[PDB]
Amino acid sequence: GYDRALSIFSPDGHIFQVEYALEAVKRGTCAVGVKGKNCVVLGCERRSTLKLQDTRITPSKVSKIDSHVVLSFSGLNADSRILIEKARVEAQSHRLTLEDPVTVEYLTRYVAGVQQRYTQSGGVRPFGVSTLIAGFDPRDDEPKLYQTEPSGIYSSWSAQTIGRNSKTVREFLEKNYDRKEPPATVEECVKLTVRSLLEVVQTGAKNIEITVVKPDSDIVALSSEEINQYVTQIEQEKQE
Amino acid sequence: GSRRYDSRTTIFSPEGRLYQVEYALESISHAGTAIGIMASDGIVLAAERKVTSTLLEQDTSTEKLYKLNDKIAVAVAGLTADAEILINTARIHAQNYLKTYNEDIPVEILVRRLSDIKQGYTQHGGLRPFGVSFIYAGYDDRYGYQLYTSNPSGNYTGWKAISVGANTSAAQTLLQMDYKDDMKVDDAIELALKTLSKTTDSSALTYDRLEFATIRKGANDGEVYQKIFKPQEIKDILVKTGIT
Amino acid sequence: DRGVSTFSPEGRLFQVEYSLEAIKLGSTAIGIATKEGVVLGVEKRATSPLLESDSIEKIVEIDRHIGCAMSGLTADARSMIEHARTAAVTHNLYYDEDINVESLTQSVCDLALRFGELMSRPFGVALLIAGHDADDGYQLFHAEPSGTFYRYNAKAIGSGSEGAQAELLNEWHSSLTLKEAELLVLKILKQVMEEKLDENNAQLSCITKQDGFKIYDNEKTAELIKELKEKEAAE
Amino acid sequence: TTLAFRFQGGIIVAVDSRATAGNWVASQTVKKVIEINPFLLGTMAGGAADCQFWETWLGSQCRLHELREKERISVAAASKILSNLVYQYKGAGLSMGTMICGYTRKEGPTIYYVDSDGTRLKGDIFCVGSGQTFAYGVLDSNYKWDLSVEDALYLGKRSILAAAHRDAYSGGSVNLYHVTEDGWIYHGNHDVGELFWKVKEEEGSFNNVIG
Amino acid sequence: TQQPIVTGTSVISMKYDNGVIIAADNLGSYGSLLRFNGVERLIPVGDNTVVGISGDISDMQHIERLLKDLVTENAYDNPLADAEEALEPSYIFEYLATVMYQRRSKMNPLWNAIIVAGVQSNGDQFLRYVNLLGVTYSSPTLATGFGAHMANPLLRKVVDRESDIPKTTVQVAEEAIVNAMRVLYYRDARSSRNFSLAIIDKNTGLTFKKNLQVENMKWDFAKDIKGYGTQKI
Amino acid sequence: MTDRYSFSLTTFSPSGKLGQIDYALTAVKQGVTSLGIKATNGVVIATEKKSSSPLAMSETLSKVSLLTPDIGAVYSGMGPDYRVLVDKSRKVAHTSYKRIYGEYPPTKLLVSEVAKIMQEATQSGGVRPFGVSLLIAGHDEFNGFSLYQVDPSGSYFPWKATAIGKGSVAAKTFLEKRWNDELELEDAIHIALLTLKESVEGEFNGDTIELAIIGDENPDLLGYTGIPTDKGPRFRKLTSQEINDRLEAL
Amino acid sequence: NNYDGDTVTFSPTGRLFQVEYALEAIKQGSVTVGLRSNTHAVLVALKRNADELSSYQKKIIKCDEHMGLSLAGLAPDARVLSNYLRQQCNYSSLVFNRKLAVERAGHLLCDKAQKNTQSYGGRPYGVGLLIIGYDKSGAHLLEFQPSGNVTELYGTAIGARSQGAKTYLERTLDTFIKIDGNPDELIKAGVEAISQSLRDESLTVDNLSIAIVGKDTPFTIYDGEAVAKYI
Amino acid sequence: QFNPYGDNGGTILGIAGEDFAVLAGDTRNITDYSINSRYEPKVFDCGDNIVMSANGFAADGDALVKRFKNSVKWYHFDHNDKKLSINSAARNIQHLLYGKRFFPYYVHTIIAGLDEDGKGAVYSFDPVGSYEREQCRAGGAAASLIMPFLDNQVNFKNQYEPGTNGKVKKPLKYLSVEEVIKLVRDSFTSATERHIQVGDGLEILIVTKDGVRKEFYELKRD
Repeated sequence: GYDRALSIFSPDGHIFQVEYALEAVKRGTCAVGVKGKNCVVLGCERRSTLKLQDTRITPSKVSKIDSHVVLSFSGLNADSRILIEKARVEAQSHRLTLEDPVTVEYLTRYVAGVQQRYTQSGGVRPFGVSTLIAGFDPRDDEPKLYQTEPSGIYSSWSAQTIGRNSKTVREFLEKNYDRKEPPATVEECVKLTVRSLLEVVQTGAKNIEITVVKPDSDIVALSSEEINQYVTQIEQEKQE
Repeated sequence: GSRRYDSRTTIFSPEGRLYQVEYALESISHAGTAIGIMASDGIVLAAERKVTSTLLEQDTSTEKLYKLNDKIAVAVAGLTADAEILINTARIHAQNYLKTYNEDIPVEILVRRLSDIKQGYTQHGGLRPFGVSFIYAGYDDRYGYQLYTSNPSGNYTGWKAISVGANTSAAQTLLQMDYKDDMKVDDAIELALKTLSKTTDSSALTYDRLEFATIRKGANDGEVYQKIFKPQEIKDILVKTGIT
Repeated sequence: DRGVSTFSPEGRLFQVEYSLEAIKLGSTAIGIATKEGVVLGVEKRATSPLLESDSIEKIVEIDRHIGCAMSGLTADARSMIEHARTAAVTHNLYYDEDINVESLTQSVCDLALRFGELMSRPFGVALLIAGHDADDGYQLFHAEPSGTFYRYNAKAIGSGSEGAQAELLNEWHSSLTLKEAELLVLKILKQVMEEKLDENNAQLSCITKQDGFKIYDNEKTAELIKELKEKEAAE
Repeated sequence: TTLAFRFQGGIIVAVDSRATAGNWVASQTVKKVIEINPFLLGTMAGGAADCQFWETWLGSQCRLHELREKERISVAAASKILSNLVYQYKGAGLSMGTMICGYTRKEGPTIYYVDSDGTRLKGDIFCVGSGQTFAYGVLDSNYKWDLSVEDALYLGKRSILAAAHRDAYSGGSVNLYHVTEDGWIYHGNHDVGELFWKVKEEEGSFNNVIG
Repeated sequence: TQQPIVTGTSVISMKYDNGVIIAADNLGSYGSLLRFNGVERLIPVGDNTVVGISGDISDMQHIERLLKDLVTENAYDNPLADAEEALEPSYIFEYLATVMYQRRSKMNPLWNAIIVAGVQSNGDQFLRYVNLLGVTYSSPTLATGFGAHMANPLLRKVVDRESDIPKTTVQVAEEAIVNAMRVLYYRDARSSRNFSLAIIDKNTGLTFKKNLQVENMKWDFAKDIKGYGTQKI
Repeated sequence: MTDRYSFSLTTFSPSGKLGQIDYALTAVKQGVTSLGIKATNGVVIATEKKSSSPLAMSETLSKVSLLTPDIGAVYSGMGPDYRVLVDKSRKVAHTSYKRIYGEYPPTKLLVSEVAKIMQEATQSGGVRPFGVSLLIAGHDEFNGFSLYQVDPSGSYFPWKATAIGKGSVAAKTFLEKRWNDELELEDAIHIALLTLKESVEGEFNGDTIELAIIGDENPDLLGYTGIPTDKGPRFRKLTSQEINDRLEAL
Repeated sequence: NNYDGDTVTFSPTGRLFQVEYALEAIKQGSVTVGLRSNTHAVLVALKRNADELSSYQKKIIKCDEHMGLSLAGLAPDARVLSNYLRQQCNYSSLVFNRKLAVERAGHLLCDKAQKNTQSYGGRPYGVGLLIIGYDKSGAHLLEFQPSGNVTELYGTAIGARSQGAKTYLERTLDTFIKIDGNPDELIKAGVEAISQSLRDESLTVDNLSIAIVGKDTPFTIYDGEAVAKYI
Repeated sequence: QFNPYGDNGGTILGIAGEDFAVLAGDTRNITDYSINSRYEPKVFDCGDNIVMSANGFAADGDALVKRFKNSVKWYHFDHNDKKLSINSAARNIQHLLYGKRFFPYYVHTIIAGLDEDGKGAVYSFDPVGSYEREQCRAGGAAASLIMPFLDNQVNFKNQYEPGTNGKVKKPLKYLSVEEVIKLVRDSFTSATERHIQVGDGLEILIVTKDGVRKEFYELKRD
């Protein structure tokens, strides 16, 4: 088999293939994760240079891993499918052996482990993908939001963004998100997520996707009209 | 040793692009234009043959349009030899699904698997990627009529109308201009040909330089027919729309 | 390019030397060994204030009698920890006893040089392995990606290592109490850390014969930080 | 003879200590309860080696789960690790009758029967071994959910004693355990030789033996 | 798993004060006691060790080649191959013992009983037995097959215990072995009159007697025996 | 030791060219001219026998090869690469078709299998593409007569008539003028000999020209009688004498 | 220059540079001495520390009851080769009930090192070993180099400034060779030998490491207070 | 069909005192009704004050002892010459035996030594590695003859205090090494009389903190 070490160390102690993988993520469409008091919301950018798209059938940016956990991403779309498949298989494998669905932390740790393995295996390049993994542990009402990246490091976030112009929307969240008092309701949390994307997106038409995850496997994707009402409300309040 | 002669086909550029994928897409951009248009009551596939010779056997020739099963066809843009490898794989995957579930494979499932094979060649194995872009035209009982494209990266997306190969920039602007959602198949046929007629690098668009196919519900009561147009049938539809 | 297992003209392995550079970029980790126990402390170093710091696990349990602190590409440590835990539990299964801290360290270091053209590159992470056994008592080891390990009375690894190690040289004596060692780790961490040290951006742990390996709560570490400041102001 | 039953006060686990090779009594001081962890117990019936080796290995697998998840393994998960292992070896000739008993906050007191054919069962009462029928006769007759801890302990002890007497391949001594929210508690080793005569005198039972 | 076709019968051996003696008849026995003469079953390995093999002849010839192969291998890059680093009986036995046990554990045994007779470098007598099961044991007298049943009882009269070995001379031991070989000829249907005898002596080295024959047999009394009880003529 | 070359030797250049395929086609261009013409009642394939030495026996080297009783192949480019492709082509006609369906494959499907082998040499580890273009002439019951070209890329196209190698550009122009849809087999052979005379410089006779046809069934070449359905091979290689007869009335 | 990329490439003068670079790792390594009489063979090693808070890197590894080595260079490679020697010593015992000859130990290390100098992808060993043993032909001292060259010697030294100790042993040859049935005096000669390779630093209690094997002496390592006698 | 197992007879006996332990075995090796050897030891010093015997099929017994002796050697190499405690040795032997669960060693294994508190220890194993610490254990051919005697004379089973109406048991106590060797010698002379596979010689290995001592005693040779 093809054995070549593609991810190796440089004199300055960097692994360029892992760092070039992060550049692929920076090129990816923006993805944001905001967790409230009793919910987590995943916002995702869709570039508007593609008209005549069939939004019915086009792969959605937010993927259910199980009935209670969701995965969004920024970077190479083709690469994301391999992580989502492996994660979905591990979710059903965990239920089969432990007789309990995965914790959000466990599913994160697994995906991060796969991403890490591809940074020191022969013949393979790292995943050009960072993920936001959100949901609720079984029989638990505490919201969970984790981030992974090509190197294989993962960590928990009150709120976080990845992809193109993520530094701009991270700036917004860092001053607009209060640790002591997070978004109390679903409406408040969705609004703050939409607001944070409106700093970067362009137009609030068919460019913003919102997915609301609640305790006990309660995940619903918002339609155009539903999201459009939040865009209309924010722009009228802005003009002051 | 052998390390000296390795092109390393599966590595990132400092900008975080896949060299071989980008160069494969450059290859495909020189290939004959393929257009897919999805209507409310069917799908059109239209493709331009690469600079035809007068002594080429036109009637018993297959370059662009291939049948995957009774409900799904693809238009090819790139290396024909590479496409045939992937097509035979897709034809087998479709029959494996039918054998397992006793149901025709949903369009997206076939597309995802073929796209996942392409992805593999970009992440491991040290081989060159497949120099091929596909337009998938299909029908299933879940989403009805569907258009998809895949490219050497292994990324795939859904479309109401799309072009691959040469002059896609020009072709996509013309489709975006004249396409509407309540469109009929007969209208979509006219759009596909008019688009090729304006984007073509040839002096004039003729029957002998075209491959054409429709997926309609034209057969009796809730069943899908795949019509791969004969030379004489292309000649007729080209006169009827008033291009010749 | 060039081979992965290539020697330099000086007689060092290029890829091992380059990995040591990755470990210098890593967040600081300090270990101090005493006759009352071994203390392990780390700089958490959150990249952003929105990141929940309690989710940064750079101090890890291997068995009840062996702890572990890491510095460098911390993702690389996951499989090293997995192997160490498996080695510790497997040895207990085969011999019905606790495994020696040195033997556990030697097991982890046997992975280090299992790379070439096995895994594609050396590990980009250094480990401080702290533990107790009946034979050699309270021990602190430094496991490098070179496959070499040294025993230490005290040791610092990461960005602030060369500064911290010079401070440990003067401060460490053979009669240190556990309470004294805790304050000393916190003192030297606050010196070499960029941001100001508190209970959220720094973490303490210890391993004692009696209670085994324990990661300190933020409430407990907060009191030791408050105790440290008062004692430095007192003279 | 091994039994485990659920009641108001938690789980009672009682086992004999006899090991036989044909009609030869090999030992009377065998530990048929593996202690796994402070809230987990395993009973052993069938092949002595199969049970001892695969339940000592189950304790190792349970320890690894707690190191990787920073949480004690559930009785359900621990039982399934053992049942999935024996199923791999199915048809190779492993012989095992085992009960995994423990308390966790999320499950409460739980008993799982696991055997070498791959059967995994959750239940309130189980009796496993050659003397299971003798144990069942006593347990089922006097079993109440609202039994006192003192009465439940005695019933388990009494049920093993009944089996030790009538079954040729059960005997030696009785080992008693009690499992609650605070963990499992050892209630000592009772030699059947001394126990039988005490029980006969105090209870007024065992009238079939030359008093 | 196999079945032996052509086999060799008993190998007999004993220790004396200054060495060991080993003997074996030269016959190959077939299926229903069919005979075949011309089979040497004494393998001299070096000049301090003789290996006596019984059981399947084909497996014996394989072991013979292994021992020839072993001597060649020991000489490789060995300046002291004919001195301090020469093959010892204990080395040769342990090799054979290892092979026999790993062959039985693979369920493809070498269908043989082997006795390794020799003198060690320090002059200690070496006598040990290994068989197709990899079972090993040592004794002042060792014999295989019929020899175990008939030769051992005769040899144990000369050397019943370890303390008898210093009192036993080579003249006495050789007589005992030669007498035992005649008894086996009388009573074993798979034995032959022709046999080979090897003496390994620390002082005189290894003596190898070949083409030996059973002599001073008693048959004269057969003329007096008539019928199976009541017959007088 | 071992084959450490498990990586592609053919890769995309920044311009999107596959260098090794382009260079393989250059090797084909240097190759001796071969051509194929399809008639209504048969197909003709022809090539020059460029003899390395006059001491060499040009009969022993066969540029026109039988693949099945009803399919023949000629090439332009590297002879050795052709010889091993003929071997692989004959075998794959059996392993992947005849041993399954109990009949010889149709022209288009055997061509498809040859194309596949050549595509693999374009993408597999540690190999260069095949330095040949094949013209494959064949007959099958349901498709009738057909002529296919196969390129180093693995691409194949059906032709009414074509030429490959040294003088292909000039040869193709000549065929365009002469070819019609009403050509009989004898007419196509005549045109083939006219077309090939242009590209040949030295001696032009039955000993320097190699020519085969896919035409009527040949009972005399079957080697047995008694099975009415077996009527014999459609592939026939013309003799030195049979070519010289058609060069007199030229 | 162009011919040092891997171990599978000869230079135009017929040199293997990757092997010569591996040899360089040994010169950087801390000094170790080996010497023998007819009755005993001794290893003396100067152990190296990272700093005053660190332990001293162990240089001497036991292989069997009658054989062991000292290392100079990559310690992990010494662990790989010493583990291989342990297995070969162990194979000889289990299969042939035979203590492995020190000469055969040399031949096996040579052949293992050689394969790593002729194959692409692999690298040469980056350590030098001094093997001492007592077998059926008496006391033995071997010098291993990762080129594969093994050499039987009365005495030698490897590591930084080893030339000093090697010169001393060359002069002392006639004296220390006849130290028969006197372990302490043969060690003293080994400690006086390694002393010729010291600069600024002197031999301390936790710095010096001694090992000995002989006629009625199993391979035993002396460290800490046990080597205080010889300072 | 080839049968890979055989019975080499013999019988072994382990007894644990307060500050000592003994492992005894007869020196007779047999096959069917023949004597192979009158002196073939099967009780071995394994180092680290552990004595071992694997009685039954001699080939499997030799193989297991060889593998355990090797396990002790590699424990020293891998764990800085650490002493292998008797409890650790016992767990190791379980894994050696269970390793061949589906092609077992046909031996009954007994090891003896001192525990980590310096008190006499005996461990006994089945062929597939189930093990238990015991004060007293006999193994092999004549186990059934020796074991009930040891129950009576070592553990004082079925003995009551004279006059107490069989209410007060005879109190348990540690026996001296001298008293234990008497019970061993009488156990084996008794077994020699009534078991054809037992006789020729008795070899006792005694384990104290001072090390491993041997005693040999003749048995009847019939």
